[PDB]
Amino acid sequence: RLVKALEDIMVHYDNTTRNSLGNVIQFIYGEDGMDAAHIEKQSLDTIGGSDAAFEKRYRVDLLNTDHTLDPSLLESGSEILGDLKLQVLLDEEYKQLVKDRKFLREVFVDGEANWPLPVNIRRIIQNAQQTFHIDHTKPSDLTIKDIVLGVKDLQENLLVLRGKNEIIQNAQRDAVTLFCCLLRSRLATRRVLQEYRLTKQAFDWVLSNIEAQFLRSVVHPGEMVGVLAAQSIGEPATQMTLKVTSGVPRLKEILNVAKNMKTPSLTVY
Amino acid sequence: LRMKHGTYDKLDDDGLIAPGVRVSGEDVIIGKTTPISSKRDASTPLRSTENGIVDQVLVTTNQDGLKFVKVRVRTTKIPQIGDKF
Amino acid sequence: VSTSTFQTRRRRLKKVEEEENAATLQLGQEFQLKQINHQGEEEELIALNLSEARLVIKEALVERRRAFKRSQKKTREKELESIDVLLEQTTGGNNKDLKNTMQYLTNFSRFRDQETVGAVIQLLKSTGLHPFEVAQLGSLACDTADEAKTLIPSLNNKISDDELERILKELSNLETLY
Amino acid sequence: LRFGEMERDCMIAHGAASFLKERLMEASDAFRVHICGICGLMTVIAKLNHNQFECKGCDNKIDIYQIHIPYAAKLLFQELMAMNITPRLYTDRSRDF
Amino acid sequence: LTCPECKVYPPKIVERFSEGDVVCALCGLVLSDKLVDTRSEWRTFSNDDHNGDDPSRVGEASNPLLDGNNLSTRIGKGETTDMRFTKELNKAQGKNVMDKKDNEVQAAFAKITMLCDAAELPKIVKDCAKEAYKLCHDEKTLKGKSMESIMAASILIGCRRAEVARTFKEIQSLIHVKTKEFGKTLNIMKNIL
Amino acid sequence: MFFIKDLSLNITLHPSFFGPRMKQYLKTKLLEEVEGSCTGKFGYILCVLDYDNIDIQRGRILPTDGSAEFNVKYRAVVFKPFKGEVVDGTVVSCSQHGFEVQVGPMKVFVTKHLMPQDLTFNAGSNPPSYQSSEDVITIKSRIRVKIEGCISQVSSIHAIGSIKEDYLGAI
Amino acid sequence: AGRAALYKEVYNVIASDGSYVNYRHMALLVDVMTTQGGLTSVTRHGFNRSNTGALMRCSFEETVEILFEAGASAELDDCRGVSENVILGQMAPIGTGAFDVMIDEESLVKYM
Amino acid sequence: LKEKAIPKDQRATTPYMTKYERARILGTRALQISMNAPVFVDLEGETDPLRIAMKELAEKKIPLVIRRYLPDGSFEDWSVEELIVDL
Amino acid sequence: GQQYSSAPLRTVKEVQFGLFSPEEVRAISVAKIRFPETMDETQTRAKIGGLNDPRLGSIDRNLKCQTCQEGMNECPGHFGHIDLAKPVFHVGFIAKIKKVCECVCMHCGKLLLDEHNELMRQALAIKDSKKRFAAIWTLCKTKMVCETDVPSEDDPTQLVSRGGCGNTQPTIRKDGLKLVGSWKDEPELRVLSTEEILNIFKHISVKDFTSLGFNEVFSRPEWMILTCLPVPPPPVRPSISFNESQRGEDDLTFKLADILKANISLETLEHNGAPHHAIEEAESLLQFHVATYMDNDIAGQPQALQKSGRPVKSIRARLKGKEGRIRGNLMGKRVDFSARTVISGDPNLELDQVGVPKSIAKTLTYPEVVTPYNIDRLTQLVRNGPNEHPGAKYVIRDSGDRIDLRYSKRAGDIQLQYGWKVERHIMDNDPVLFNRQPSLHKMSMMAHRVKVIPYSTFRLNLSVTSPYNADFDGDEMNLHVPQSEETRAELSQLCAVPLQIVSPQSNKPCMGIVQDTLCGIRKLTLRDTFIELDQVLNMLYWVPDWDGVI
Ligand SMILES: [Mg+2]
Ligand SMILES: [Mg+2]
Ligand SMILES: [Zn+2]
Ligand SMILES: [Zn+2]
Ligand SMILES: [Zn+2]
Ligand SMILES: [Zn+2]
Repeated sequence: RLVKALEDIMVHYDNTTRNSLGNVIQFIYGEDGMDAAHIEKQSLDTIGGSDAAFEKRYRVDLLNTDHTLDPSLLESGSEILGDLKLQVLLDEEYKQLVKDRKFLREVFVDGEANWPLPVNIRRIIQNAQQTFHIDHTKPSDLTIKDIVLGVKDLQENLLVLRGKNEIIQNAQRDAVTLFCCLLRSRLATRRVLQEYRLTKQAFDWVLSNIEAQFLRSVVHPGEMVGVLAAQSIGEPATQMTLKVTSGVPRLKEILNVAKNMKTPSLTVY
Repeated sequence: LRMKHGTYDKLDDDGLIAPGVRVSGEDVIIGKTTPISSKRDASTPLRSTENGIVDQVLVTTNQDGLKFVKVRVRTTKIPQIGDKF
Repeated sequence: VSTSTFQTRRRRLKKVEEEENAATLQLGQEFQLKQINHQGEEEELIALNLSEARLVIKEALVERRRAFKRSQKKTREKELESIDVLLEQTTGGNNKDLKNTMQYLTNFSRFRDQETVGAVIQLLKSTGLHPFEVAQLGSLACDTADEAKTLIPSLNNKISDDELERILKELSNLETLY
Repeated sequence: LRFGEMERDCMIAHGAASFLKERLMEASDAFRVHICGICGLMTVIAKLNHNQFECKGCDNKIDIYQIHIPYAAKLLFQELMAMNITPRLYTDRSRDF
Repeated sequence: LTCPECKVYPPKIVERFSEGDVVCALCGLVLSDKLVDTRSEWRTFSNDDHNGDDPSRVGEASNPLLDGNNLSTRIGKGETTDMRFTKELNKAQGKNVMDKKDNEVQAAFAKITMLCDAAELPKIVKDCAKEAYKLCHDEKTLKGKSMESIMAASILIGCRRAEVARTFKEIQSLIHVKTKEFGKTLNIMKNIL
Repeated sequence: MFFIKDLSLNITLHPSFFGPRMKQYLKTKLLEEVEGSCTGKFGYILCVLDYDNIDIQRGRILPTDGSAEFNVKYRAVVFKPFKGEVVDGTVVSCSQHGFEVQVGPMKVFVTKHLMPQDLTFNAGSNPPSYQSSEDVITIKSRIRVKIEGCISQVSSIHAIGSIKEDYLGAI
Repeated sequence: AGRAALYKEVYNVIASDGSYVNYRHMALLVDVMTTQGGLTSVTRHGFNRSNTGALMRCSFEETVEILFEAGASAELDDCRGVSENVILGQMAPIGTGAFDVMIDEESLVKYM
Repeated sequence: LKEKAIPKDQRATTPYMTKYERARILGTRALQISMNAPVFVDLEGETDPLRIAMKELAEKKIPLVIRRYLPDGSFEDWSVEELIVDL
Repeated sequence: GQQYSSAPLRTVKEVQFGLFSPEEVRAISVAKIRFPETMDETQTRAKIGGLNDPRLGSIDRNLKCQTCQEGMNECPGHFGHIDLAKPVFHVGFIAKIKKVCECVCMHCGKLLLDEHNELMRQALAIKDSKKRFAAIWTLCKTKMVCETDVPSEDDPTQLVSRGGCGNTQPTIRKDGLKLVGSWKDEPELRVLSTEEILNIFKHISVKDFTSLGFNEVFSRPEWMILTCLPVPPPPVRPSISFNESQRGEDDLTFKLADILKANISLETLEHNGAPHHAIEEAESLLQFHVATYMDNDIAGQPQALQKSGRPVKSIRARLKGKEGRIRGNLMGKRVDFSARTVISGDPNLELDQVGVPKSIAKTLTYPEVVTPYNIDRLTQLVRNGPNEHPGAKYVIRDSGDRIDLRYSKRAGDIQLQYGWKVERHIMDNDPVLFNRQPSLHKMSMMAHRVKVIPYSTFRLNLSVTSPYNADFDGDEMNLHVPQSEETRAELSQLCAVPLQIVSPQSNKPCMGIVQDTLCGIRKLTLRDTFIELDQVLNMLYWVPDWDGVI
């Protein structure tokens, strides 16, 4: 019944999900426009911990002697102190990071940080280190401008939807929302320079891979999506080995949309 | 008409193989024709997937008296790969 | 593999609809005057008078000989002999239909030159009669408004008897003296 | 051996459109019928040798098409007609989408 | 069939059933691609199915030699059935029973069937007695012979062929036999090829 | 009459032909199939115009066999006769039943009945002809006919004509 | 909010067995069940009573009855559904069949 | 209607080749090569029509265009030469 | 093969469903169908000009199929017709016929409700024809009068006269396969005759029936009542002439002989002195046999039974279930170029590989096309013959003429030509489709690399057991051999085992290290586990990828 129901549902050339009638089921596949085989559980960070710890990890105050990036971190570090023009780039950087923090706490109310997303940023950074032989004792060639704007630019290039119209562009922006939260959290100025210790050559490569991998992750028009969803729910229901009605006999109730249901309850908070 | 691609040679004039002859797939065990006119071939071949030696052959008649023949084919099955225990 | 047209039609399952072809200018569903270009634009029906048809086929076949010699890189009685040469170079040789068509046009054309053919095309186009009528007017040689209106019933009140008489006087003068 | 409904589901779920077609036609059924283009029936009297067609009833000897469909489909269609249902097949569209 | 490629008088052609082809043994050319299992095809007409569950069992066998061309279907009580309609429809079939003098002479078969079961005779004997009778009953050679003794004579004609031994005195007692009459009727039929 | 018609034919090419001389083979195949044909729908497809500007288009590759199908759009000169059309032509045959008139690619049969009163079949003539006091119609003469009716036979179009009415016949 | 409750409920059946199915699959099912405006059942009188192809609907549960009504309703199957092209023994518009392949003369002549 | 043909500039699909396109392309070309079609690459002693098609694909010497049909009936034609192979 | 046709090859784009016009049923027909006798032109061996082939379809390895000739493997079958003595309701539409009668005025033919009624004007507005008919019905099933005088859409002070006839409407009810009315001290109750219903239906306006969901061209209400019966050609209802005293006829052939017998009887009854009640009796019997042939499993009605007690396999019955023409013959089907045997695990095989017993490989085939690449190798296979493993079974010429390599005397000699196909044995590295049933998810069917091996089992790597749900406790699996260069790409490109490692089902790998390997991998890894040189060298060399560096 699941197969025969979701039979005709497929991804179309406009990243949409329709049936044999052209009726829109989903506007962008799986809300995000991604192929599930290219997804991985990844830590969101920004979401958790004390406000105090977050300010430590992300805040960069080139105008404050103790909260500036120590010149052990970058060549630029000595001449970076009290740079008014640059601090505006960082103030904007951190602003966006706190905006992301309040937001994610609104999306995942309980505060769960481990969500499946495409592109394993952790492993990309691991590989950049393993490859370029990153010296964890020498100051990076990266500029605040090199980092700040590079991450800004990479965001623009992570397209799921191409389309000159506003509706499509908004649709595009909305689908990348969550992933960009991950990207921003991971590629923060302090984090890149302090935690990762990346070079300009290393960082540029890190961005380059993020782009190609992201694009590679996006769904393919033609994906039989519906039959997939049906088989993906169907198969594990077979694996189900049997005071609320649960498992196979309850799945039955749901699919039939049975009005006279076995264990009716209401959780009063 | 419509003869089997198999070998009729193992049959003696009685349309039967003598017990003792070693058989093989598609080989004819019972030679039979349903005359309609000259005649069709309603012969009985050994199951293709099989082989062996003819064990016993019995000729008889039933309650009403129809000539019928029964053929026993003996094989020795030796344990092999896909075999279940 | 049956050769298709430039227009769409609703398969109402009821084949039964097809009406006859006449001198009520009730030509086929194909041959109706408001027709469509391969470029999709609505253009008017192209019916040719012989002479016009003869120059068309002739020109067409000459362009073809060129094309064939290009790919090879890597008096009236005299015309009858000449066309038979061109056909044995440009056509399948099996084109008995076209070989007769050409013998016919070479023998039945009133206007030889392209200049003359245009002068007919000009003089006849003020009339604004169906493209079928102008072709018949260029092919059938008439001396009276009646001859014309009889052989071409389609006309009848489309043109004046006297106005049509002027057209005929001009076409007889334009007629080539072979 | 049965290439059934569920096996079909998997070939679709993969995206192998041609392997499905192969298994359903070439590797099994695979039949050729001539259909009239006026009514969508397989009532053409195709005389292949003489290159003569004709669906009388539409009195059509011109508007004929040859289709490659499974024999069991030809059966279903003939069974639908036996029961007064007309499963008219067309080689042209008339709807958009 | 015969091979176009070669053509030697006796056409040595093989049926490669498992590979599903009719092939010319001499040249190798396959003459036919479509081949049917006859035995399995016959099993859609005659089968284990009495229940009517089998999607394979789609037909029914008949005996042209005896039944002729009479294809008929019982109107009977099914799972859901109001007995009213079964009666109505069968009542209707009764009025439509206006069968010929010979379409009513199939009741002479019903006699032989009742006479064989009483004589403890096999199915094959009936199908032979019903055969010989169906061929001689209309005969001029037989004419006005004792109709009761003509069908009893066909029972011995059936028993002689099916090798089922029965004495004239046995069949004589089974129905009623005027010895000279049922000996004369058994000879005109025996003469009828 | 004698029209120029915008027509399109579907030609199916085998992959061994997917070489540089592709277009050449297709424009050739169009001329093989189309040129010199006869359909009731269009009449005599006589001459394919603009051999250089013949449009091959793209070829949809079929999914079972590797072959590709193209809808070749071309312009041609067609000949379709109509009931009521007055036509000039030549006598090509002459029996006791009437005569045939060749008009371009097609013949028109004038039955001995749609003929003037006194013009009658004379067999003593050489070749036999139709002999009036003021007309002789035989095996080589020019005639003006009126198409009375057409008979569509998908390979050829036959017609029946008249010379009875005014302004028709000998020319 | 119904769609949300329905996702939650299905998700919870999968999570009771300690299994996990990626969000999107259960989303798609739930999205289907609701896009109608109400809760459409994955049953013969639910999903199968939509206005899809007749040959599509007949392949599941109501076969003949769907086909009689399709006949009397003078229904038209545009053959977009996978089911229809399978019955017809044609290349389905799915995956490899979701597009069309053509040859270009221009580029052929360019390459060789 | 053939108005449904979306112009070159104004195309909106992925500039990348779908797993399905590439699979059909390789399958199509490999079929054509086995059908005895001319090959558009120097086969460096190659024999397998798939391995051959993959060489054609990798050298971007395949004269085939993918007509991507859109849910409304519209379509976008993309040459294998232009499409990006990243899979 | 199957002979060439000049007709243009096209693909079915649309399926126009509909009902048969009795005029169309007659128009198609190639034969009259006058006799309830099959063949036997009385004790003969041929088809009578009355039931199967009275000008009909072809069977019996004989061309004779009316000019068409063709015979069995080319002829689709041609439809005949049976002309019914009186009209009968089509079983399927008795329901709708009742619902149409309840909508329309009996004897008048007009729709009971108008554009004048407020709630009807709403119903008539419905876009879905199916949803529209439901709405129209609910409102006018309660309308028990064909109105003539109706109040205007201005004020009810002046009544605008609509369509005529001011008759009472019957309270229509189903009683068997008959429709019974009741017109309102005690009502008038009688049976509505198929004849009336039909004439009343013909009288329904185009606009009226069009609102009821019907269509002026393909499906009119009048066509819901049968008059002319399409007689299916034998390929639909097969016959088998066994041994001259044994003949097998299809249930449908029996049922048609009943329709005809019934029809012939009623014809005689109507022709002769019509005794009314004797005719309506004969009618309901014809109504049954006709009904019962399309659907035998009718509620309330008795069943058509074949002597054996077996109920007749109706047309409905055949299409019906899972095993029915749709589910069992179209959505699914057994196929050629398929194999099944027991499965066993091989720790020595590769993940993507499948072990194939030589016997299977020697039976299963690939039709490789002759090109100047494979030309020499294919000749060698043809030369090797079908008996030896690396070889070929059949050679297919340009013509379509196929040659059985086990019968050609000049086997090795065959001068092969480009374009000729050589059906060769399945070889090592050929891509095959592997499948364990129940095929529950896309990973239950994956493409594998052949490894022709000894012994009667399909050998597979264990890490592949997980998605197939296989155990070597006597389980069997299926193989499917692609026959095209295109289909093998679909296999190698989208279905191949390596492409299935990380699954979209739960964004994680669907295959891992299992059983022995899993058990031993822990044991090998403990801090106590120490290997000495002798065994280190052997282990290192066991890794096929090893860099040769100790
Ligand atoms: Mg298992
Ligand atoms: Mg297990
Ligand atoms: Zn037709
Ligand atoms: Zn031979
Ligand atoms: Zn036939
Ligand atoms: Zn009324």
